[PDB]
Amino acid sequence: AKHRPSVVWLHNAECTGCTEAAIRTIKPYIDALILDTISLDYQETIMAAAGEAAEAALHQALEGKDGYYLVVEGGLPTIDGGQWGMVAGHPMIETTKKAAAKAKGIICIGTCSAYGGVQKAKPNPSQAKGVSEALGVKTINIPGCPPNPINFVGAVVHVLTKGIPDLDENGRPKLFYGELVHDNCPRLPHFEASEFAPSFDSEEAKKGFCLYELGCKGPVTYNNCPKVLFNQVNWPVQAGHPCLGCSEPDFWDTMTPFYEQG
Amino acid sequence: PTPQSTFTGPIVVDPITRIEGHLRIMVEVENGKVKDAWSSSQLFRGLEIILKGRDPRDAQHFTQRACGICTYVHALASSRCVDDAVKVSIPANARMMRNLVMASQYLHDHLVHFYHFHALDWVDVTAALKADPNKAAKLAASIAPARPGNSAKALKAVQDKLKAFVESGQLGIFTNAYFLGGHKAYYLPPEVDLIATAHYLEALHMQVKAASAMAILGGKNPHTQFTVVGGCSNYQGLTKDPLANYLALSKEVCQFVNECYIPDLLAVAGFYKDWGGIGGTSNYLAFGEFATDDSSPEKHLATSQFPSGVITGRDLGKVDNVDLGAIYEDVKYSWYAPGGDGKHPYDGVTDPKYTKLDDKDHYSWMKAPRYKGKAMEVGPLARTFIAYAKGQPDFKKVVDMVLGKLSVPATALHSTLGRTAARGIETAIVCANMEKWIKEMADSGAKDNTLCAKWEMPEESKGVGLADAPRGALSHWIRIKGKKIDNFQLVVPSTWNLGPRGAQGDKSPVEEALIGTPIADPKRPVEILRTVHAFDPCIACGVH
Ligand code: SF4
Ligand code: SF4
Ligand code: FCO
Ligand code: F3S
Ligand SMILES: [Mg+2]
Ligand code: NI
Repeated sequence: AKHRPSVVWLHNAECTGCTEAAIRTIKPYIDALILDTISLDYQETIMAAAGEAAEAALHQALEGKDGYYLVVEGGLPTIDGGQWGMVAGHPMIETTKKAAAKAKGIICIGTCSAYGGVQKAKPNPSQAKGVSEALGVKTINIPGCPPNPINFVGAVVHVLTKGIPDLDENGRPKLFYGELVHDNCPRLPHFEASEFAPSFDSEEAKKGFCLYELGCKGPVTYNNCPKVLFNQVNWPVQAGHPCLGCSEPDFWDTMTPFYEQG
Repeated sequence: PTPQSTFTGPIVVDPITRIEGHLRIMVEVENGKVKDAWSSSQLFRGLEIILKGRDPRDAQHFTQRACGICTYVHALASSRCVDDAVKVSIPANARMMRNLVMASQYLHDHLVHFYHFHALDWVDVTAALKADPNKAAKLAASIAPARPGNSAKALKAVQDKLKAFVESGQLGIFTNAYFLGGHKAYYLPPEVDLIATAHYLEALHMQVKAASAMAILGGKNPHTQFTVVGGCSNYQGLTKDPLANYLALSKEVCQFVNECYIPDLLAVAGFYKDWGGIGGTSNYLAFGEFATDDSSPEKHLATSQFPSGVITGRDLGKVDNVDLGAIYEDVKYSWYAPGGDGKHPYDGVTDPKYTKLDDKDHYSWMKAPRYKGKAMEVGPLARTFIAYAKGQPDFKKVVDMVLGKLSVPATALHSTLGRTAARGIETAIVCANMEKWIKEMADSGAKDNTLCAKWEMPEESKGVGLADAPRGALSHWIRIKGKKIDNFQLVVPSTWNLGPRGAQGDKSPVEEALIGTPIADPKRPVEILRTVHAFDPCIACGVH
């Protein structure tokens, strides 16, 4: 028996869409990943244990002699001593703090953990923060709402076997986030020729004209969506819908209104 | 005889695992039976607050992030909501496409729930390692359709992989499992454990395919991106090659449903027949789904192929029409400000106010939705009772089939066993309808590819969007003022099922269902999980 690296996965202020994204991996599939590559030692969505049993699985993982890597999904609600987001009677901020302290590395899966995400959007009633900000620690950011499993699993494999990947100014691996959505968009020749859909009902839309006038944020968003696709079949612009900018920090406020450019 | 201890005292389970989100369950137990219960949601985000003052067109993209498990459904409810507010009727192709994406969501969501969320409450994975792979193959060849995945060779390979994993000492997601070392509440023969475990792993591959199918129409999964005000954006989704690949993927997923999910479900239900007397509630609500006329909320309610309705006091003889004006939410026992009780969602108020953990006066981030004073169970069991009661042909045939196979009366469906069976029943029915629904849209889209209607933003207006999501009756409600969001309220299936007590102090469905739960082992209270998991909890949904 070859020992497999321990992974602890925490869920904070999140919609579980990042967990769902992750399990869409096909290189390898999730079963192979967790049976052959890593030891996924805590994961509320799929783990067998509950309550005190689950809390004890976490503690055992955190005290493991070989150490562990930390995955964090979701932002940290900080209002009222972190009490608006709790697990096992403890503020999310407290548990994430304790787990980060000894982690070999921290991967933030999704725009929520990376940057604060949907709950952080104005007026931010829960005082939600991204992990790096709330804890004061360096994170490897895998953003998108949710990120492609290709990006998350690729980063995880890379960190286990090669080291910390080259990151851009926002903490994102250049391997996946180095290029604009816009630069790999098949509608680009339409954009260049100023061939735009004015509405979704228009003949221009039916003809697959560029979606810039309908609010597309591809020109200001770093992600690999048109190059790798999602689910082996599609991406939003191919489905005739503008990019929302969902891999950019605070996109909820910087990219809105979604159907405009102002 | 259902195992049960003599335990008297409190039991808290936090976290409730294998659900979406953050749930604490507290119960009082006497003589090994639950005598009181509290359902305590542990996270608040405040999407309704965030939406205030924003572009109504933006709502769907925020609200979709209520949940990534029931991804899509909130984007659809918001789109329906805003369509209704601007008074636009969507083109026929858009209704069809939006409904197929919902169908694809049901298939993905239910399959993952049964295997990856629920099964570990009933299946002892480590006992699968005690099985003879050959006896197990023999058993599978007699309780299920013939298939290579069920061969002695395939089952031995599963067992070998599990054996190597367990003997490694790193149990991963099975660390501290309630079934480790055996458990009195786990009844299945080792052979059934092995069959179910093999399918659990196959299901991990099959859900990828279910999501690919969904993404052909939805642009991606999780979090679709094809709906717009006035219809849909995905012209390519009406064309021949993608629809043929959509059909093929759906057929593979439905073969797995028919070959694995339903037979596993029925085998489990067969061994846990006592759970047909545990965890029942009395009132059921559905807004219906899969409508032939989605021009208005009233039309949706009327023409949903999975029908809408209201059953009270378990009376299948009296299905009432849905009164959308009778819906309101209480906050008495919730972490919100004083004076917010009895609000219709158009007048909804979200003023968060936390107190302390396990304050019996305020113990959940969920509001308490009520219908004329009454709590309402929503979801597959609600849809099943309503469709059955109305004599919906597919539901009548499948329900009676299940009742015939299990040898139980229809009254045994008001239970945790019933709740679990119902989820499988509607999955088979969605599967039986896919080819007809795809043909309808292919045929229609090929004659004319109109997918989005023209519309204008009104200065002041209101609208409601209804959907029956996988977990049940979902509604989004908007007040528009100055062309902006003045109020946007979500009332979500899990809010109905798992919220706290209403203003009368009356327990919610889940809290009521928990009363009388037997606890064989207070150290490892799997019976609480069984009932809670049966409702398919989604806490990010219920609280938003
Ligand atoms: S990044 Fe998006 S998909 Fe991921 S947890 Fe946050 S809201 Fe959900
Ligand atoms: S649709 Fe968006 S990403 Fe594509 S060319 Fe136009 S603006 Fe760029
Ligand atoms: N299904 C689902 Fe999610 C919940 N509860 C929604 O809507
Ligand atoms: S919305 Fe997000 S998933 Fe890709 S196309 Fe735009 S970055
Ligand atoms: Mg609400
Ligand atoms: Ni949900």
